[PDB]
Amino acid sequence: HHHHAGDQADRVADKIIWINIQNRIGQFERISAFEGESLLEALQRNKVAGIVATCEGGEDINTMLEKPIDPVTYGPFCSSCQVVVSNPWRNKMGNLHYLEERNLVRSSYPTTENSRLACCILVEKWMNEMIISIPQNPNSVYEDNM
Amino acid sequence: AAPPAAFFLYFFVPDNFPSAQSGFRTASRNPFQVQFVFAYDNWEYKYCGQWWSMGSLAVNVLFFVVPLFLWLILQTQSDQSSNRDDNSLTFYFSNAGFFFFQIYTNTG
Amino acid sequence: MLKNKLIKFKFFRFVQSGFYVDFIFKKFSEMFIRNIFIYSSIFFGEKFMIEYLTKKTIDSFIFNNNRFNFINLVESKYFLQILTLILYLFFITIFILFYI
Amino acid sequence: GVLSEYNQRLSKKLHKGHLVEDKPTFFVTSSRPGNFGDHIDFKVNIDNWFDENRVHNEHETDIRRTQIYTLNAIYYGGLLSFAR
Amino acid sequence: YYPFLWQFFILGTSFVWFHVCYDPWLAIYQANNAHRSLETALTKEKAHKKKLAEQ
Amino acid sequence: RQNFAKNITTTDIPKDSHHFAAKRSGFTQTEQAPFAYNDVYQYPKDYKPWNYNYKGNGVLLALFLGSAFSLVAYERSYASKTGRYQRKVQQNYYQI
Amino acid sequence: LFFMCYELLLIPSFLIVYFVSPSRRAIQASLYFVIWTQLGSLLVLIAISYIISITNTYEFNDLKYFNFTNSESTIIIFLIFLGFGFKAPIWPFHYWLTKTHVEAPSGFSIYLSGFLVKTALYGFYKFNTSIFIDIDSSIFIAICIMGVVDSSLKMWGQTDLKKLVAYGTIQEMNIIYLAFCWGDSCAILGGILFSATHAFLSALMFFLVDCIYRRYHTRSLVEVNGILHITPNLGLSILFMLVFFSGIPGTIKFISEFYIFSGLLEASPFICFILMLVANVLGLIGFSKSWFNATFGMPKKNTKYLPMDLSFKESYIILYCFFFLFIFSYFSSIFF
Amino acid sequence: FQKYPIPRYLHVGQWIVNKNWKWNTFHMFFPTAILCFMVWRNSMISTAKPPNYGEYVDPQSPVAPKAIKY
Amino acid sequence: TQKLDYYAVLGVDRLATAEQIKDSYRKLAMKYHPARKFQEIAEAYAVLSVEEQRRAYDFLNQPSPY
Amino acid sequence: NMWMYDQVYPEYVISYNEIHLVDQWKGLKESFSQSAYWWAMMAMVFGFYFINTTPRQLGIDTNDLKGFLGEYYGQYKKRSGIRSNFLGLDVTGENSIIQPNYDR
Amino acid sequence: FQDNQDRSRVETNSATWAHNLPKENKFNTETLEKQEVESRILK
Ligand SMILES: COC1=C(OC)C(=O)C(C/C=C(\C)CC/C=C(/C)CC/C=C(\C)CC/C=C(/C)CC/C=C(\C)CC/C=C(\C)CC/C=C(\C)CC/C=C(\C)CC/C=C(/C)CCC=C(C)C)=C(C)C1=O
Ligand SMILES: CCCCCCCCCCCCCCCCCC(=O)OC[C@H](COP(=O)([O-])OCC[N+](C)(C)C)OC(=O)CCCCCCCCCCCCCCCCC
Ligand code: FES
Repeated sequence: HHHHAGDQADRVADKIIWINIQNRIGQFERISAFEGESLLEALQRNKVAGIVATCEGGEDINTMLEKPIDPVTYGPFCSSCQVVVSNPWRNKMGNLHYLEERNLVRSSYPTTENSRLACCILVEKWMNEMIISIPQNPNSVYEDNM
Repeated sequence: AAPPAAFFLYFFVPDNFPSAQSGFRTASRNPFQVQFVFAYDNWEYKYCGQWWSMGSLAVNVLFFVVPLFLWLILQTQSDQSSNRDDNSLTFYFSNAGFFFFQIYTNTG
Repeated sequence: MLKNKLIKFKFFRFVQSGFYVDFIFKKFSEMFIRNIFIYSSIFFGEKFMIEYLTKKTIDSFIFNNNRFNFINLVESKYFLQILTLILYLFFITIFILFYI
Repeated sequence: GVLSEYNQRLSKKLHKGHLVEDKPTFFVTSSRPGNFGDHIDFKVNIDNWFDENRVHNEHETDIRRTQIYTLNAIYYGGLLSFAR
Repeated sequence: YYPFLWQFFILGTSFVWFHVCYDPWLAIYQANNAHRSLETALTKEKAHKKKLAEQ
Repeated sequence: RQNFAKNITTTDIPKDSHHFAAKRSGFTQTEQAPFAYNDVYQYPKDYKPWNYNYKGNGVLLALFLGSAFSLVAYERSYASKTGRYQRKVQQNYYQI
Repeated sequence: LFFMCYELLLIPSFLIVYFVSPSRRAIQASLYFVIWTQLGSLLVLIAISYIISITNTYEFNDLKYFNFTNSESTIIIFLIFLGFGFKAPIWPFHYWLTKTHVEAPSGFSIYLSGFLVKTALYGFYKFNTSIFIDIDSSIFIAICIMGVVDSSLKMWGQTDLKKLVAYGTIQEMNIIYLAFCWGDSCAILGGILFSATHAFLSALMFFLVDCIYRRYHTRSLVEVNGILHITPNLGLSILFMLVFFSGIPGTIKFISEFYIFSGLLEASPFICFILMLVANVLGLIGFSKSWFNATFGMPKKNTKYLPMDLSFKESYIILYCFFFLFIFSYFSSIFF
Repeated sequence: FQKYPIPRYLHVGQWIVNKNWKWNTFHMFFPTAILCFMVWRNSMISTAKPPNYGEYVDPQSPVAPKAIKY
Repeated sequence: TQKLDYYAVLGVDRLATAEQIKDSYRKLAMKYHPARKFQEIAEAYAVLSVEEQRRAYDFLNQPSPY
Repeated sequence: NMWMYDQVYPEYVISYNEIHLVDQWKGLKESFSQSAYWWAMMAMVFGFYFINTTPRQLGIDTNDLKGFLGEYYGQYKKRSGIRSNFLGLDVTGENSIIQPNYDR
Repeated sequence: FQDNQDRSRVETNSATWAHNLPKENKFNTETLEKQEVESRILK
């Protein structure tokens, strides 16, 4: 940030990153997120259906959200946070990490070339008014029902 | 060159107790210096067989074959020791298992 | 002798530089330092002979073996595995019995 | 490295192990004499080794000439050792 | 560009060929038969003669 | 973080109060309230920060007594080693 | 009980690295430490089970009345050498040691270099001395010398000071491990003395690295230099440590070098010269460059955050290390 | 070089003059001389010297060099 | 020489009209006309100007996104 | 570590004042080309002194032949390093890495 | 050696019986071409 003594606080409305969502039932949703956060955290705080998130984002030390990805990271753990990103934003995202691609292509449900794991996305300024679709994600284990 | 924007930084375990010696005054770090600090640890090879020709092929081969050279030189000098009846390269057994300065006493 | 190339500045600076012996010796020492020390020692030794050949060989073997593994069992694979186990355990045992 | 060279040479597309053209190919010399007409309908070349066997080093050819001399010299040196 | 210097180069290549094919085989051959030497035989003979003399 | 108490009971902290006087009067409508304590540390005026300010004799006395005990113990050990009650002193000693 | 006490040392070490280290990279370093040290312990366990099953006894004395054949002796010596060289780091197995020193807390690093690795020298010695082995020790000697050469050749290209100290530890540990490759001969005296020498030298060097890290919040040559001219006591300690590591003839480092090098020169002249040149010149030059550059220069960057000099605790610890080296140069000659 | 200020907290040795240097010189010099005298007095016990002018070493005297009886 | 990407050199996407290529070449030519970069620009524009040549170049590439 | 790092005036670990010579090979060429002059001057000096001088009678003191030279030949006359062990241990001086060679 | 540029595995096999010319990947997200849609609309 950048502030001077005596200045007033900025508005949360001006700092909101907007995410546009097509549901599993074909309906449209609008979600508020913030920079420095993962897409999974915003989606779960806003209670968006269609994501299972069995592993709840992965480990806590060497994560996929750090801007340079650490070599000895383990990557995503469940591949159950998939979303489909529209063309401009997905093109700006870039090529997939090899571990993320391995987890994406190994899922039990069909995927696409625009598929992307939500917990592997760090929300940025240029993601404002980004369009995504969330078809329902697969279940994995017995405890998913609990 | 522009200063780096993304690079590996220092990291600490959760709930780490900070070091507070000499008044606990920490300065901002230099991106180039931190980049150099963490570059070598994270450096890796790109393709199979890249190491052999990386730098000097002859020098790398010589470094690779160093242990064999040492073994061969030791073998030659063992040949020299054998005919001169010098100390050979063997595990000498002359104390019959008695240790260097060991207390050997009995009870009763 | 009416001309003398030894009174010109080229020869003068050659002699003043100590016959360029220091410059020649330092250039070869730089080549030794760079090549041997940096490349051979740290990169070759640590990265290939120590890091790679001890850890990354096993790591890459495991990764490449897992390249051919289905993480989720399917029914046809299960039945095929059972049948293959039966038939080819029998084959290997009878082959050892007969020709070995 | 040798492994990399083998890796690139492993992916070449061949017809039963031989690098040959998959279609009839005709070439004309644009500066040929006027009494030479069009190319006759005869498949004279099965391969395209005139274009495939290239390293594209026309900016440094004496280097390759020197390398060929060096290989010849090594072979001659072995033969001359035996003759000696 | 100097053909006789190139001939000297060829002679050097032949020298390297000969020494590469000569040195290691001779080294291992001599290292393999160190205990089968006249010096070892004479050492054993002298030791036995000393023992028999001071017997 | 440190959690020890600073108002010790063994002795009173050497300090002076003439330095850093408080205002206590003549305040305006915009300035801040004055501070409360203002006391500062006072050094013994014979203290040298660049050396040990040690004026005791205990270390020297202990080392001297240890060395003297070493000497007398060696004398006793040498007398016992020669099979004598005390050292037999020769009438002439020469360079080793 | 010997083997059990050797095995008991792993859990506290792993717990200290796991729960006390502040660096985040120490989580994987502890796993590396565990996996290499346990592979070595597994090799030692195989050898111990061999000895126990063949000779149904648990006393070192009873081994005097039982003979092992050539095959069993070769298997046992190879197993114990490799297993104890996993912990006392031989050439091909020091990745765990490098990572663990780089990521571990300073106090445990002092304990690991100073004392823990020595536990491998002791046990090996015992199992080396209780058995009659009829093999040529050239392979083990070559492995140890390769360790020394490889470690000392890598000192120039180190900017982290802690990694440099770890490589010095590796080279002198391999030098000590070389001395036990001739059985119960007189070569063990130099190794026994040089174990204590390395203990104190490594403790001093890691303590100096800890002082630098706590003062300047870094241990990289590209970030800190001119340790002299600001906090001069630390720079003086660094220079005196460099002298003692170089091995002035007044200390026990020189004595240990003299012992081992006299024996090696008689056993192998060209090998002795090669090892001496590689260890005491090239590695010394790299070590000295990396340490001199940090001591000298101008500390211009952050004057608002520059630290104070050594405390009494650090000064007395450094002085005691120096005093122990100098005064243990005067121990009784009945031993050694 | 022109003099520049040195921080008071630093125990460094730029441009330092001790006003009591005469007594300190005395009290560092004389005990040093006494210690060196004691060291020299101890060391003269183990000091050797060739025979003086006009003197010869009797080969059969006890001080003469000796061999070993096996 | 080395392998070169003509679209990256001209600063245009693959699905760009011919007139866009001409405009990009003119914009890049005003700058570097008075060495190596201008040669790369000229080679890329020469290949991509002809529809048949551009089609043949595109067929062999099989481009990847991003 | 190819640079002497410093917060003021960092430097390269090796200085090259004679940089007008680009590399070591041209440096060697230049050094030999310019040292040919010194070779010629030395040759002229030696030619002068060889034309205008007679060799001297230099050697050891002829009155000390039983001294330095006598001991050297006496060492080979008395092959003392290959005598039998004084304890009778069936070893000689030849059974060592550092051994006498009296027929060298 | 582990090559991170090679991301193929048994999960990504995309060989189908119907298609004599194999498809680029196993995502059946291929759209129609512009001229085909126009021709069919004209029909
Ligand atoms: C002027 O230096 C030089 C330096 O500075 C000392 C240098 O830094 C360098 C730069 C060097 C480097 C960068 C690294 C290279 C490493 C080296 C070790 C090169 C060092 C080179 C030298 C020290 C120069 C020496 C070489 C020559 C050619 C000197 C030439 C001397 C003469 C011509 C004297 C003339 C001798 C004559 C005429 C002998 C003829 C004999 C008779 C008349 C009969 C009488 C003699 C006898 C009976 C006995 C002698 C017989 C023989 C066969 C011996 C003769 C052999 C000789 C070599 C004289 C160079 C090139 C150099 O160049
Ligand atoms: C057989 C004899 C062979 C002789 C071979 C030639 C030998 C020449 C003398 C020895 C070598 C001297 C090299 C130059 C050293 C000084 C360089 C320098 O800085 O110069 C600047 C000095 C001081 O000048 P300056 O430095 O103030 O500036 C002058 C301007 N510059 C820099 C351009 C030179 O000047 C000189 O040295 C003057 C030139 C000296 C010329 C000597 C000629 C000698 C002729 C032969 C005599 C032979 C007698 C008989 C011998 C018999 C026994 C052998
Ligand atoms: S929530 Fe498990 S992979 Fe993203």
